[PDB]
Amino acid sequence: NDFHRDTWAEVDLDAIYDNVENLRRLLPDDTHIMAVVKANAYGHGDVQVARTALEAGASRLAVAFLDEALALREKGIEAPILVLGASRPADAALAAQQRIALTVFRSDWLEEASALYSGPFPIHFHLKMDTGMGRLGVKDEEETKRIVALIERHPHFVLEGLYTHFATADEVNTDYFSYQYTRFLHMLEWLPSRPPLVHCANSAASLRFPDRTFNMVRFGIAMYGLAPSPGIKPLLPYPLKEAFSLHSRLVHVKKLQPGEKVSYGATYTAQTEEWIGTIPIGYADGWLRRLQHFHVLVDGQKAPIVGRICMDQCMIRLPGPLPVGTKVTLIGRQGDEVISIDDVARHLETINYEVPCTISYRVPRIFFRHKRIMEVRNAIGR
Amino acid sequence: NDFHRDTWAEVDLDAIYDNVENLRRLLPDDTHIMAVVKANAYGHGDVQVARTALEAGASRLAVAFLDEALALREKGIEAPILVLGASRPADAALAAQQRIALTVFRSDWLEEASALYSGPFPIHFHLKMDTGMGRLGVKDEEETKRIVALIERHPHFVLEGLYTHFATADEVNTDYFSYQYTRFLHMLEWLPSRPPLVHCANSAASLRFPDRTFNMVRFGIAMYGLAPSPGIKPLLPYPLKEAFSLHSRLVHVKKLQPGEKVSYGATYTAQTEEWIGTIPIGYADGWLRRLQHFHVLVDGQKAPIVGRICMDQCMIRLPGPLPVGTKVTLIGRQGDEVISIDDVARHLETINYEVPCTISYRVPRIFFRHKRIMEVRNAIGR
Ligand SMILES: Cc1ncc(COP(=O)(O)O)c(CN[C@H](C)C(=O)O)c1O
Ligand SMILES: Cc1ncc(COP(=O)(O)O)c(CN[C@H](C)C(=O)O)c1O
Repeated sequence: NDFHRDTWAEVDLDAIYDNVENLRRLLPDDTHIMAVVKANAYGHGDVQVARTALEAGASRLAVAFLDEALALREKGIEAPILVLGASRPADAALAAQQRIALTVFRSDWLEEASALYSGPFPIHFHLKMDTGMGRLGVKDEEETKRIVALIERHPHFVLEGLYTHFATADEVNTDYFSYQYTRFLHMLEWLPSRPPLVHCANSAASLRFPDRTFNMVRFGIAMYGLAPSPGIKPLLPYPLKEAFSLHSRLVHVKKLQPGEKVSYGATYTAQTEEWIGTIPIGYADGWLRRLQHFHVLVDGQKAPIVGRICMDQCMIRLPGPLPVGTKVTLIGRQGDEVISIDDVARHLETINYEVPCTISYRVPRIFFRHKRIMEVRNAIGR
Repeated sequence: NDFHRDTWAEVDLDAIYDNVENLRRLLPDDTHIMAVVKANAYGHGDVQVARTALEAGASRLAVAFLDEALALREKGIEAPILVLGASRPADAALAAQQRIALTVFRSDWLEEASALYSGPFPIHFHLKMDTGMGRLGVKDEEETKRIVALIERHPHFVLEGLYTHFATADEVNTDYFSYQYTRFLHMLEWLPSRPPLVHCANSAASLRFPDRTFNMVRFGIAMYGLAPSPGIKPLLPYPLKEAFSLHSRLVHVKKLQPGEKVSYGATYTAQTEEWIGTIPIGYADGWLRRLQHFHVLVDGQKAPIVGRICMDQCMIRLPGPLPVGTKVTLIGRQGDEVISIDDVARHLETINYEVPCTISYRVPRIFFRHKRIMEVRNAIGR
């Protein structure tokens, strides 16, 4: 893949490999690692991360919905994939045909799938139990037993596993977390027999209580080198390696006289003679307008974004006259300076999770592995 | 194209067609309309909108950078295309080969392209002049005259047009706008001869002062049925037809008991027995966490999002028990209720421009024309 705009993200797959391999060491040899690669691998590239994770010790993959699993299959992934979200009963055969496990939490969903699917491929289901997140999952025993029976009844339906998800595993206080964990052990008692795969832990839960993970953990945010929360940062077993960086280059440089305005609404006025540089990145690239008072790195120093951010471009105040083509780092490091995803998240008043997911399809991803450029991924490429 | 999650955006091409035809009527017959379809047509589907705009009266198209023009070419667009932003001198030949016009604002860029391009295809350039926006464009006569000469010297370099862009055309007070407009007429004098294409007006400027547009206008935001700003809303010559709407469906429905918590951080607590619905859309789809206290439309009534929004899902309080599969509208209308992009923009504290662009590649676009589904566009499809 090739691209024609000097703006690109870089994904360090060696970082991703180390983050996963280190967990593989920390976990019991009997414990599976399921790599969560939904939302294009949290904006890092679905197939590239999936392969590296499998390479580092992950044995299974997880996506948000069916479309995300089929895409991985088409790209050549043959590892098992679990759809964590909802799916249509009418798509059961497709999922069964492609060897994709489905999450189930409603007995009426199964009644539908049953009437539509007869075989010959078996469907692996994972029972979701709501223990306090309030998102998806069964809540009562009656509904739970009903589901187990329907699966039991059908020759091609198999209950491969069951799980829950924690709402506060990244909180230093573990009161709610303990309630959910206890609720889980109680509900597992509703099952006639324990499925071969029992899971509940996410990045935070598996890194904090690796002994309470059962047979499989679902590794997400931490695989990308980002802490589930600033609060638990000082409690993580090993150092995480940030894998995502974002860069651009100056395409224009000019000197403004005092009084000259910049950008929409003319909300910025040069106080004195200053050098303004224009970079080819805007909010359609995920660099939201709310980043208007943030700073970028240029020539090793912090340069403030001046004026409002445009759809495809934005201006910054430079230290002096720098040459067009000069590299600008928006996320990453230059010399001694560095800007992490956590820094961007803080200014945007959101969590790190949301930042890389928002860097759009317009921004090509360049992959590094073994300290070398592996491949380029340009969504709007040829 | 097909999709397997019950979440999709709908683009009404009839609206797009009407918004453009109405301008074609308002402008002098000698004035060209160049449809701005960068950022995948402001998130509406680049080729689908481009074809409709050309059908309605547009004669040319504009994109942000080269990659966007190439894609339109691959997808079968033959109409003239202008790249509004920066491009590499080394890509001049590729542009010339594909009949793509380029914006130029530096003489040193031309020096480079000259040395690298010899023909036989001619390159059509549009000279960008900075009149107060502070983004791109020449600022002085010396640099201007220099660019004209270089273009003149090369046999395959053609100066097809020259333009500027306004920073405050959507402001009721036209003080800065007049200065810019006046600056433009002054700088145009620097040109030995007027290029066949002089342009400066965007949506706001062309709708307010269609008599000051010259030979071509660059129609963007208004083409999608969105007002350049709320301030000029009452000054628009004709009613704009919103083309974008966003929907999903309930994938889970349950009753919470007083005291039960919902979502991350367990920030939401059921006060009484209530019905919570779960929908398959989250922040990786562009439904940013900041919309946490907003509402959606369900069964014709407003339903408040409860708890934090997740990457792929969120919860809403329901009037009562509704059947799973019930349609939810996030942007659009249901019965008497409606949610416009302007409403979402207000809650997110940004402008309408930014909202459709942020609805990600994960959300399929369903196109309507003549009141019938035209096609489906799933970015992560097969
Ligand atoms: C050079 C140029 N011409 C024409 C337009 C169309 O403007 P409008 O959508 O308001 O009609 C734009 C706006 N672009 C995006 C919005 C920007 O700079 O943020 C532009 O940059
Ligand atoms: C069911 C499920 N399992 C596992 C994970 C991985 O969590 P983490 O990234 O914290 O390790 C998630 C989180 N998803 C996204 C983040 C959400 O719900 O917003 C999940 O939904």
